[PDB]
Amino acid sequence: GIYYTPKIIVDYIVKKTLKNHDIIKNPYPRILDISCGCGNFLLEVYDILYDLFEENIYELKKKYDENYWTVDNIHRHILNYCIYGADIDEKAISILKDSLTNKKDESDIKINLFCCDSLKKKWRYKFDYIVGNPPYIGHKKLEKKYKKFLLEKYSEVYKDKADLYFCFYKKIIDILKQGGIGSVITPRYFLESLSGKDLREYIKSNVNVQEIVDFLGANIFKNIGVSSCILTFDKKKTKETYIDVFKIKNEDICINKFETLEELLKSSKFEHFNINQRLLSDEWILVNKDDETFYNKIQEKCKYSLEDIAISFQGIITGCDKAFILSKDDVKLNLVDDKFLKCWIKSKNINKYIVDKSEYRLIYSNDIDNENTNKRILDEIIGLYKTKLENRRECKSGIRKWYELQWGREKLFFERKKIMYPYKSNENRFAIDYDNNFSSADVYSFFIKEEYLDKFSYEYLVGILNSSVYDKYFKITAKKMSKNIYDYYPNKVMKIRIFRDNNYEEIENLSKQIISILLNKSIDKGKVEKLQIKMDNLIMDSLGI
DNA sequence: ATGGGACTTTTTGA
DNA sequence: TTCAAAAAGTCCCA
Ligand SMILES: Nc1ncnc2c1ncn2[C@@H]1O[C@H](CSCCCCNCc2cccc(-c3ccc(Cl)cc3)c2)[C@@H](O)[C@H]1O
Ligand SMILES: [K+]
Ligand SMILES: [K+]
Repeated sequence: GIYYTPKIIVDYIVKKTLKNHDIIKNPYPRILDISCGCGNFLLEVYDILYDLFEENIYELKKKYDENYWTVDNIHRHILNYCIYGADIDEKAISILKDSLTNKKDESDIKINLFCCDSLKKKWRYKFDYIVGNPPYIGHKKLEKKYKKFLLEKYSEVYKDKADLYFCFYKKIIDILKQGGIGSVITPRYFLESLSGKDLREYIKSNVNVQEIVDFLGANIFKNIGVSSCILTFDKKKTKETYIDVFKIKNEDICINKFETLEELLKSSKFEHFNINQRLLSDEWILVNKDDETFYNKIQEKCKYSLEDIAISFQGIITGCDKAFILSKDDVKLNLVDDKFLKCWIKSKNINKYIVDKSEYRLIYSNDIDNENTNKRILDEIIGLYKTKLENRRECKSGIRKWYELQWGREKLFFERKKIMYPYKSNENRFAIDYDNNFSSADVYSFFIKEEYLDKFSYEYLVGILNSSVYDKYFKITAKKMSKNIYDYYPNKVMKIRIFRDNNYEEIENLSKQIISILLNKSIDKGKVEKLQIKMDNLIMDSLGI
């Protein structure tokens, strides 16, 4: 329900928004945490504000009402005019209310804490500074009634498989004063994900993004499987609009290495570079100049993309794998006619250039005509999960029989020579499938269009796609998920661009040698690495890198 | 107990 | 009718 941001990050975000505030010019700054919780950020905002007022108390006393601006009145002034908080949890608000009160009855000091849905509250005024950590809820874990509200009221950033924190970005931007500064920590995925395209467009066209701190797959929150970034933006009048990008280099480092986050950012554990916000396309390609030069060379040289030459499709989605997937040595497969059985592989079975021998079998239950002819299969294998199967969406609507696969796709797409790759991996692993392998959605497949078979072969494609060049090339724009894991999904894999030049024959021949060695009984993996090194040199020569 | 590594389902909107 | 996206991942062990 409540997640605690590390103190080093909270202090960095508060200092990011307030360290250059001119309290003399504006002694009434409105600082808001829209998901304040117990007050991780607001309590630190109090301390920073208190030092700001006390350090200039005599200048304020001289410039303004001398009786009002006293050290004894700082506590009341902060709570009345400066600190604002909102959270849906009553108990967190009550705890934060006590913590703010205990920072110092005389007369009923009013604290601007609201217990509400920040996405529904009618905010009466805008704010100078906004900080905090919004909630993250995906499309599966969000209520259907609430999602209808979000789709209707937040359609500028929320669509399809978008996340809840997209709307908080929109709300924070909307209620930020002109010239104000916002700084939040959110998941990093919107920086590259397809769902975040509208959100990226909304941020780019409404605020100046001062800084992006990208932690990639490092674990910022303990015992939480999320990858985080810090976004700092303003609504100031500026003409340069360049972004400071801090991208981590070592994902295993501990965040408490230094007393402050800015020490870590300046260190060798991070890299810094600048991106012109006016040059951002629908995609935000945030890489240094060497990588940008590398990426642009490959883009310009290559004339084809995988989408042009290939047909992509996602694997089987049974809707209940335990009901339809069995070990190939399971005795219950004696009850199933071999015409119903398909080879079944997982992502771990995909290597470079080849697929491991399958150990599981899929019951393609869609080919079972009626319940009477194959009652034994239904009663003894599939029916053990009938209650769970009946709860699938297409079963409740009558589109699918209780024993059918939820998304059985087309058999002919799988029962052919094709290339398969895992949906999440640390490296490029594209394999030729010779054995008509089926898979779940953790493996993606594609086959070459007929009109392009004379230009590109499967052996050539796996040669370049598994090379170190294309491993680096794909990861420049790929979606970073967690420690040493990128998404390998068609929405980016099919955008990979490929080339064809005088090195085609030698590259294809080297790949065939690698494939031949990998399929032998006594595999000498040593020569495979040497052949791969030779191929990488050819590809680098081909692409002029 | 916590931190780190291998591995990855099916619900869901369109 | 039927596609493909989505980690506040999930789980195990030292
Ligand atoms: N709409 C909101 N408006 C304002 N504040 C808001 C709004 N949502 C959230 N918060 C605040 O964000 C603040 C910080 S982010 C964290 C909020 C995530 C809430 N979802 C996650 C979630 C959804 C469903 C069930 C559960 C759940 C229940 C019980 C158990 Cl054992 C385990 C899990 C959790 C928090 O203190 C929140 O009170
Ligand atoms: K005065
Ligand atoms: K992480």
